[PDB]
Amino acid sequence: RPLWFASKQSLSYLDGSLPGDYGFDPLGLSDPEGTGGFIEPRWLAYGEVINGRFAMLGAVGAIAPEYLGKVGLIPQETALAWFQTGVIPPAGTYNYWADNYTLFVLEMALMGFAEHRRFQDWAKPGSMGKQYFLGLEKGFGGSGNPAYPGGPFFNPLGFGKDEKSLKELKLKEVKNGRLAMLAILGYFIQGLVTGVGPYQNLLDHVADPVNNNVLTSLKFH
Amino acid sequence: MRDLKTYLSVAPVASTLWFAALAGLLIEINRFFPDALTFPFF
Amino acid sequence: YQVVQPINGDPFIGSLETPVTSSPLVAWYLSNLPGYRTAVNPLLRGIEVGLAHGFLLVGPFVKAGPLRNTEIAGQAGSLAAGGLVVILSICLTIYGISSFNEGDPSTAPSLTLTGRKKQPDQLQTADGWAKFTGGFFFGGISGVTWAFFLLYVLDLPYF
Amino acid sequence: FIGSPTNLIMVTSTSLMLFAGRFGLAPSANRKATAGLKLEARDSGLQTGDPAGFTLADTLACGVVGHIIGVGVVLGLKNIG
Amino acid sequence: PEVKILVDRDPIKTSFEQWAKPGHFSRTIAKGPDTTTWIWNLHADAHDFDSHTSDLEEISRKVFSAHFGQLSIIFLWLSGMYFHGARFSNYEAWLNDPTHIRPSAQVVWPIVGQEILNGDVGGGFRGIQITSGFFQIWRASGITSELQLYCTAIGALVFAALMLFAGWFHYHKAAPKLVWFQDVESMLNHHLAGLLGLGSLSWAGHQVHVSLPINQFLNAGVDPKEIPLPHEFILNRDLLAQLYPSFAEGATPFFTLNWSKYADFLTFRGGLDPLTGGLWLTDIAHHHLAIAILFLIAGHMYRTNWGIGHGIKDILEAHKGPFTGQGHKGLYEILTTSWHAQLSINLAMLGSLTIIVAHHMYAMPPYPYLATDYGTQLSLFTHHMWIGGFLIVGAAAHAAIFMVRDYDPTTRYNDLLDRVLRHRDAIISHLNWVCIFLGFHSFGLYIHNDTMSALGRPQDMFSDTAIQLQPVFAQWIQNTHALAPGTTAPGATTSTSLTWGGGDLVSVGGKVALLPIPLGTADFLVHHIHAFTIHVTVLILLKGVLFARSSRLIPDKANLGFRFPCDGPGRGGTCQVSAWDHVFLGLFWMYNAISVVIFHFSWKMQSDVWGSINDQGVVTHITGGNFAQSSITINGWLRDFLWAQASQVIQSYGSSLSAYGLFFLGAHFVWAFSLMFLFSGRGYWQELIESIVWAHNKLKVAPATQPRALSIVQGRAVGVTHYLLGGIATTWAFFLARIIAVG
Ligand code: CLA
Ligand code: CLA
Ligand code: CLA
Ligand SMILES: CC1=C[C@H](O)CC(C)(C)[C@H]1/C=C/C(C)=C/C=C/C(C)=C/C=C/C=C(C)/C=C/C=C(C)/C=C/C1=C(C)C[C@H](O)CC1(C)C
Ligand SMILES: [Ca+2]
Repeated sequence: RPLWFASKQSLSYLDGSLPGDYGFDPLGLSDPEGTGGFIEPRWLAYGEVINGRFAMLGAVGAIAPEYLGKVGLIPQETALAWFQTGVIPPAGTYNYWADNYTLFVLEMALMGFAEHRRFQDWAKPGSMGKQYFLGLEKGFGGSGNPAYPGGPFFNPLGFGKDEKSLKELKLKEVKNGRLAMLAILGYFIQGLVTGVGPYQNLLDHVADPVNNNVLTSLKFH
Repeated sequence: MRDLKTYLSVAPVASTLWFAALAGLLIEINRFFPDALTFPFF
Repeated sequence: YQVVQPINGDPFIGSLETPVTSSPLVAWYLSNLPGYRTAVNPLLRGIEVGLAHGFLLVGPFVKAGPLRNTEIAGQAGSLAAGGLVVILSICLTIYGISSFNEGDPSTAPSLTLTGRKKQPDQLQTADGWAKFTGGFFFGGISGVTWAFFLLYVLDLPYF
Repeated sequence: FIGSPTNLIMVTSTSLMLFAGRFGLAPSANRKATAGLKLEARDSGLQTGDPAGFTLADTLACGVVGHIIGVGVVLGLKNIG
Repeated sequence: PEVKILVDRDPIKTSFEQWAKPGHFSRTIAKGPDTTTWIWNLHADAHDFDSHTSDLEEISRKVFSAHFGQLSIIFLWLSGMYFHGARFSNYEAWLNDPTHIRPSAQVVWPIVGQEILNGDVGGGFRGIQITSGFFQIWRASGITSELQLYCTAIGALVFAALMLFAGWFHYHKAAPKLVWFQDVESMLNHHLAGLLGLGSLSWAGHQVHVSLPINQFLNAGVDPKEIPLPHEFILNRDLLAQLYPSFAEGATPFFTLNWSKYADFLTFRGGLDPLTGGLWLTDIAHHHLAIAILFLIAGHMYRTNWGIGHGIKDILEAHKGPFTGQGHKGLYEILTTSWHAQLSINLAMLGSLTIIVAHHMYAMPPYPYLATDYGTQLSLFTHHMWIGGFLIVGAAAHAAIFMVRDYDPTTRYNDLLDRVLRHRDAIISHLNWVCIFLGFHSFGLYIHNDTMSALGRPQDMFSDTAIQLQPVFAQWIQNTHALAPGTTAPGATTSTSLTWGGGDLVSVGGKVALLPIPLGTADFLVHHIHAFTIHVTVLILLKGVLFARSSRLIPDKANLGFRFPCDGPGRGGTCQVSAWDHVFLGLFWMYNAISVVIFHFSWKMQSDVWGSINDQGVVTHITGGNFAQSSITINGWLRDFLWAQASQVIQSYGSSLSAYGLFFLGAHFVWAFSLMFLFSGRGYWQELIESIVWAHNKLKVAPATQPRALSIVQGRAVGVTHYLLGGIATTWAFFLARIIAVG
């Protein structure tokens, strides 16, 4: 196990029990000394995993539509950049079957039940497999570890029945999650100061590298 | 609730609510019967 | 190294030793003044003091007076200085009368700054003070007259 | 505009600054300052990779101050000639 | 050694248990009350956290969350201001025509005939003319609609909610501990670089994109509703390129270091905008940019976690010399264990800063259409002067509290503090002499002038025509400033103000924004009056601080505590021998000083600067230079200033300025009322309450909480607070009524 820009204080609380543990904490935030609200190390690990998961989702999803916007029957009205979808109205909207506000409140009602149930499981672990939920509670039990609940829903294919399987798989998961997180950050800043869209922008970069980051030095918009 | 009822009856809060009610009453009375220098009914 | 020390090294007397209070030249200067000339007859010290004070009192009285614009500015202001010096003598004589008596010794300290005996300064007696105030008044009128003689009586180029 | 105009002045300034910083010649992250005359050796705790004890705080610090001296020299020279 | 976040979980559970119990913090209070004095004590020691306990951790946690509560109150106040400007204002009408409509953002309900206060402020609007200068701020920020004001009000409302919640959170859920507070290196690093550096950089960013183009459009004469919305100026860039051509290159100048290509909107002009009567916005933006760079570098001085930086202890204990022994050794330990030391330092600095702000804002008006809004100018200057004075007095109060409660040479010894305590008598004696000399040679000149004038001898008077006392140093300095632009500040075109000189009068809408202010003999006299008053209040406060622990009068004054009535009528009488009593006087003398200062400002401005310009350039001032000849004797102040200026407020009745007349009289009343508490003692009052209590007991209507007269200290406190309220309020009414009627 290799270490990057470690700290003696940081190394103490980062010995390796967590996946992706590279001892990198130059600002010392997972210190089990000052654990209080939202600074406790378990919560920070959970947050890294969940952010990485949502970022993997959103990072293959934001680049998707404008890729097959070039290949296949997929029309061009269905082929937006990730910022023209209506997320940022002053940058482009669309007309779905709903209003983009009812869309939002329906989205957040559904996400509300899913997120609240997930939190109810983080706090008192194993509480969601107790109350009735149109059946389906026997599958929402959990596994003691919040970031890795398992069960018939969140692990139907049964990957990693031994635990070095789970070890290296968790390592791969958190590594791809970090990759997707900084990918999304690149998406954001690049779509701002270049304002093109990542897929199409990547194609312009592969034409030939004349168009370097400095070239859009000038902040077109 | 019981303690909130208690605190809402402490002297400063009891008196501010009492005087606000009294002020409202007097304000409305003079809004209906304005400019009254005497008792003109009987 | 520290500059401020307790007085004579005694840290329980209510004062200190600093540059303004106790640096070589300022001590020599203060000691060389008539008031602190202990071993000198009080009349001559009063003379020196009175002459210096009298001369001074003429300066502002004349220039800042109500007759400055008038031709008798010099005569007027000098006369005012004479009135003031005489008033100062009255303050001095009555002070000496109230605070001293002939049959009593000098209230001045007997010790010097090193702990040696020394004759108590005679200016703090009754007739020591009387001789001093007589000299002061004589010197004060003489100083006013000297300063009043210089300008006006004689052209003598000033300002 | 690279290696011809003010780019050379900005490089020589910053380059020289962190060349000093990595070696002695300047206060460190591992070198404390006595009175601007002598420098003691200390361990700031944060781990280094560089053999001479050159940490990231050090690279950023001397890079910044080299940038600022470079900015000053550039603006002054272009303001008087 | 290293710095980290260190917290404690749920130290106190939120609950309504202690609300039901009055004075839970004080053991004696908690039990209950025997007399009326208990109620007064409950309030007097509510926020004295360092006496409810002795733990520094608890004191600092309480302090942190109380600061959060105060921030929430401030945000609620701001949101109220913005909402009133959005809903009950004539801000858009004023925006259409600034120098004819009077700003007003408060209307009244027609209940008892009070709607007369809804005066004609113009613009199809009837309300109460406001002096807050908020319209000028909103115009300088680029706010053109009331939708923007509504959005601002709601944003500040949710910010107040956030602040209140954070206050609850950081005291009942996650409260930091002592080692987190006692870290001042990182705290300073963050307040210099993060709060002031990033704050001013962010504001410069705002002005570059919002205020500069929108104010350009407004000054070009465009109808406020025909102006593009600010976000357009960010979306479409050629909109900015039209007004400011060098927005075309777009930040490549910032990295080529061809910063001169930005000379368009980053100027160093100085002076005023001849159109708006305010500073050039392209100057204010450049100013905040430079300020940001300076603070961002400055917040990198102190060492926190990475070796580089400065240990404050090292800097302090490196400074010492042959006059001061081991000075500054031990101050770091003093300034990190006592909140009162920090509080008094910060209070002194904040008061100094507030008064500097008042001066600089009167001299270099920063907002458009502010200079020619005389009411706003007068009110802003006066308000900031008062705030500064009060803060400066509080500085002394808390220095004395420190000396009494937290100073300890056994465990926390500092050399300089000790030396000053050891020659306090020399200090106070020389300050005494300076006060006497200054009082004789400044006010004595006024008395001499009064008698010289009453004896029909004006030639003998200290005036501009009889005996000149010219402030040659101030005249020399301001002539040096007038000659500065081009000679010794080559990059400036106009001098930094117009009070320096050079001619160049600037007017707006037929009213005088600014012109060179002349300094004559009256200025000399009144400046020395200012020096005198400041020196005397400094004497009182410094004497209170230096003699707070002990004196030659009572040898154990610290055991009696910081605040107490006396120690009996012994040794001749020891009335008010405590440090708290010294603060009580300083407030009286601070009142005197600030009153004279604001009177000087108001008269001098109404006499030599403000007024109306005309077609030839003939300036008729509010008073035709009556300050240069009438201000040199006290009869001139009583006649030409108070009696003359006072007529406006007296005739206010029967108009919309009637409330100012009412407040004039009411403030006179409450001021006179204070004298009952300031001249009497509590013995007479206890003896009178005795017989009143008899009268009640005779009818079975006596209360159980036994009525006591106020404490000796409380009586003085009631007397000083009423006095200050009365005086400040009568001056407030006079100033406002006069400058709104004549302005
Ligand atoms: C018989 C005499 C009389 C009577 C009955 C009234 C009656 C009234 N006057 Mg009037 N007045 C009078 C004489 C009188 N006046 C005279 C002689 C004058 C001349 C000086 C005036 C000048 C005058 C003015 C200028 C105004 C009034 C106003 C009013 C009205 C409301 C006052 C008010 O709402 O306060 C203020 C109410 C509030 C500030 C609401 C706030 C509610 C509470 C305080 C909120 C506190 C909770 C808060 C959330 C706490 C913060 C905690 C936080 C941490 C969460 C009211 C009907 C006002 C008016 O007409 O409204 C437009 C008004 O502007 N009067
Ligand atoms: C860039 C970082 C930063 C910033 C911007 C601030 C800003 C502020 N601090 Mg703070 N502080 C910091 C770092 C910072 N601090 C650090 C590192 C420490 C030591 C560990 C402290 C310790 C500290 C103490 C002890 C106190 C402050 C206080 C204040 C307030 C001063 C009053 C004022 O000027 O009102 C200006 C008003 C505004 C600027 C309005 C905007 C408010 C914004 C939203 C504040 C957000 C900044 C905050 C640090 C965000 C982090 C919290 C996050 C987890 C949500 C101010 C808002 C005083 C205070 O608490 O007041 C309640 C005070 O008592 N600070
Ligand atoms: C950041 C500023 C600041 C802060 C945080 C403090 C904090 C503190 N001060 Mg303090 N002080 C300050 C500034 C400050 N002060 C200034 C500027 C002055 C000069 C006036 C003083 C002078 C001062 C004195 C003399 C004393 C304190 C004391 C105290 C401590 C207890 C205060 C208390 O609970 O009394 C309770 C608060 C009140 C009873 C409020 C009284 C109401 C005021 C007087 C009326 C104001 C009228 C209002 C503005 C308009 C009229 C409204 C009406 C018509 C409805 C406390 C730690 C006391 C102490 O013992 O320290 C340990 C102490 O005696 N301070
Ligand atoms: C480590 C550390 C420690 C030390 O001590 C210090 C430091 C250094 C500071 C640190 C840090 C670093 C970093 C860099 C971080 C970062 C992170 C991130 C980036 C995250 C993200 C993260 C991210 C995320 C979540 C994201 C997500 C996203 C998403 C979902 C998306 C979505 C979408 C889509 C699909 C499309 C559409 O159309 C739109 C939308 C709707 C938009
Ligand atoms: Ca921590």
